[PDB]
Amino acid sequence: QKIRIRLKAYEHRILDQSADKIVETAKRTGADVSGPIPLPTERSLYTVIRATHKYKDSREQFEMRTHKRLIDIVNPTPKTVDALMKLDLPSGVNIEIKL
Amino acid sequence: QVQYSGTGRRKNAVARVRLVPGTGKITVNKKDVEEYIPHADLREVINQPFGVTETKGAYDVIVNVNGGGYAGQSGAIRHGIARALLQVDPDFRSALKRAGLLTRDARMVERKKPGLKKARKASQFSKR
Amino acid sequence: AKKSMIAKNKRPAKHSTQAYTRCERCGRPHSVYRKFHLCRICFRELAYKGQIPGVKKASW
Amino acid sequence: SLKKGPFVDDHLMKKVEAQQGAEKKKVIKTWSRRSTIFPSFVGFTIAVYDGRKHVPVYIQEDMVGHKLGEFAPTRTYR
Amino acid sequence: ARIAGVDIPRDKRVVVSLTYIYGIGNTTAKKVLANVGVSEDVRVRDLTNEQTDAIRAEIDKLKVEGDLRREVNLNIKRLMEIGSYRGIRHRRGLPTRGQNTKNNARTRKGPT
Amino acid sequence: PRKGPVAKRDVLPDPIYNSKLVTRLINRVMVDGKRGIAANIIYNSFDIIKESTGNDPLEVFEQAMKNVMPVLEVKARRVGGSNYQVPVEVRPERRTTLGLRWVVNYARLRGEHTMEERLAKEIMDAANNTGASVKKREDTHKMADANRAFAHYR
RNA sequence: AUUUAGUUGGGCACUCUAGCGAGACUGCCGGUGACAAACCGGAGGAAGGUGGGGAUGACGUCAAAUCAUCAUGCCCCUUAUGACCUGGGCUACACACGUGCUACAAUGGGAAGUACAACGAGUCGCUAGACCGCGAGGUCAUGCAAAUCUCUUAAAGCUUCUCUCAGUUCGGAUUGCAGGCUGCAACUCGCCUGCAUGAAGCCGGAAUCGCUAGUAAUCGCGGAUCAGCACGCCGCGGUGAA
Ligand SMILES: [Zn+2]
Repeated sequence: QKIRIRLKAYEHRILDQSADKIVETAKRTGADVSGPIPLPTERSLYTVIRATHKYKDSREQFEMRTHKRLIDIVNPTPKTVDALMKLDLPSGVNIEIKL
Repeated sequence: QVQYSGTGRRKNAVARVRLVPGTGKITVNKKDVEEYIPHADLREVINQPFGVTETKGAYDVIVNVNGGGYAGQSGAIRHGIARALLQVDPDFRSALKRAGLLTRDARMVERKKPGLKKARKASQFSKR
Repeated sequence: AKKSMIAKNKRPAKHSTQAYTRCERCGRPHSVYRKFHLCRICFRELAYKGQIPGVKKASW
Repeated sequence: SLKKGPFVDDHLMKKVEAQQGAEKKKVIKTWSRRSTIFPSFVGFTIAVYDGRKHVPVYIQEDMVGHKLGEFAPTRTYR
Repeated sequence: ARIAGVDIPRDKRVVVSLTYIYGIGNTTAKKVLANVGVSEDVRVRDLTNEQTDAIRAEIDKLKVEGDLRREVNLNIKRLMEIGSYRGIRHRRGLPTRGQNTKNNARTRKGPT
Repeated sequence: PRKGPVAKRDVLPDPIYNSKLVTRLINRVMVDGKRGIAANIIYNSFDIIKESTGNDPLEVFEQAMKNVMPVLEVKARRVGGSNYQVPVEVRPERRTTLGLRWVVNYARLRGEHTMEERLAKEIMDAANNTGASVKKREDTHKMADANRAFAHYR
């Protein structure tokens, strides 16, 4: 009800520690928070050849990995909105809230 | 009434077997036996656990298969059924382990290597 | 023959099919990732130092 | 395939125009690459430029569809 | 000899045997067989004189000629004789969009 | 290969005849992984078997094995820079594999218009000392024993 | 229960999503072996003998390759070997060699109807639906900054007819005509559609290449760079051998 937020980061340990912190602060003044729903964690690849002039027969690659979590909140209080705007850190994850 | 469970997997294809005391058929994705399973002869293929346990019927089978190719998702039907026959009676697990049909095929498509044509095929290389 | 050309590519183009892609800290015309504005190999050099977020090695 | 008509530049038009009632001039120095031919350009005498030489050629009325690029062969196979 | 131009042979059906002349691909054949109201008939050509005359007159509504070869010749005669740069390389068989050939002469001449 | 002997991969029997031999027969027809087309034309070959002089659908295949299957073959066992190839008894699985090769891999050459008359009637012919694969074995045994004297001592 | 329809009421049961965990170590038994390392079988199990792959490359060899990614010892140029712009060229062809794609047809071509994947991408980017067109496509427009909307309903597949061994309804190069799309502009020099055309080619000597099982062989799909352009590269999945 009128709030659901998203979590997107690179390291799942920072993800679920900040997710457990906000679940701890979730039903503080409110109630009925839904847990950390996982997401399929998009991934990219690249390709860089291991030389500077020749030698395409030997290569190298890397990866992007984007871990995504999800926490829903049902039937909230008004007091948690000003509480969650007092909740700002860590900085490795970026939240994505709606109403 | 009660229903009998079971699941089977092969070749990036998953199946959810739902065994019921019936008459002996199979319904897959709310269709018939050989409307969604095409012209292939894979009946006694699937009925091979029945030839070692409760020959031949009479249990109708519900299953909802998805993913993979047709033969791989057909072969995964064998193992949910054999898991169900283990669920019914303990006295067939010897008859299954003599026949197999319980070990999941862990063998699937192999990772390539960046630098070849295929997973192990090398390109032509003229000596002279 | 490139110090005039890097300053040539910082200008607004004469028309649409002239603003191609080269690297930023070097000036390579070929094989530049447009997501990163880096070439093949300066990306490789900065990838090891932990100075590009995101990127790790890839084994699977 | 140039479905919205022909294409002739407007910095091709600006050499002479008064040769419509008189006998035409001989100097038409240009680039002669982009512009095609459409029937208002019949019977002139154009120095078609091939990257090095504004090669002179005059016009017949059935040398009419293609561009000015047939008559700049930049290969020199002799 | 035979019915139109030359050599409409039997022992093949109608859409097959009509392909044998200079001017029929397959769309011309299906459209001409659609304009009369006929069929495959059957795997040997056993048409009647009404049907042969109808499909004889309908082909005459086209460019299907032995002068269609001469029509191609006057097309390429218009081509090669203006200047022509496309005639120089038309006789050397390279297309007007270019194909950049140093070993693709074995299509036409076989330089080996 | 170099170190020791390798495993040999026993197979699965049929979905109908419950035969490993007919399964192996299908697998030396199969091209590009199309198994169902080769299996279905082999069941069609058994249907042609059953109609024209229907005796037994599998004994005709066993008699096709009878009139083809070798017992002898020469093998170049030189010792000190010679050319003394020895007529040697063949391994039994290689024997059956050469039989399947001489049945199917020679049957490309009948050249008849119906696409499995080169299969069904061909293995009908091999049951009763006909088909040119029998005479392949005959000339194979005749080029065998050409060095019966000066090679059988090794 | 409903609705075309897991839609909407409901549950987290199965599946799936992915965090924390358990699980395969000669672990037990029998033979061989100096009783030792170890070798051969058996039970259990999802896999038993480093379960299957990947990343990981010592001392050193070849004055191997690189000033043309970068930095740079020394030497040379400087109203010019430096700079701006137009047009051309690296895409030529009497020839020889290397690497790939498509065929030489009956396990096939042509027509009709009929199913099942995986990876990834998306804001000036992917397009739902509708209308029209022989088509490449054209127009109005709806969802989409994402397990939701699209790319996208995959090809080999399956059932009926067909052709009847031919240089052939195999083959599909070459050439005229008509077009479509992005580009300010497809002549030199983009891709694709349609009509008309239809060549070699019936399994290739000497010689030579890759590969020990989800491999080889065949079949499609996605991405990078990119207005536009892929038989190349990188990756995934289907059928599945001796
Ligand atoms: Zn760089």
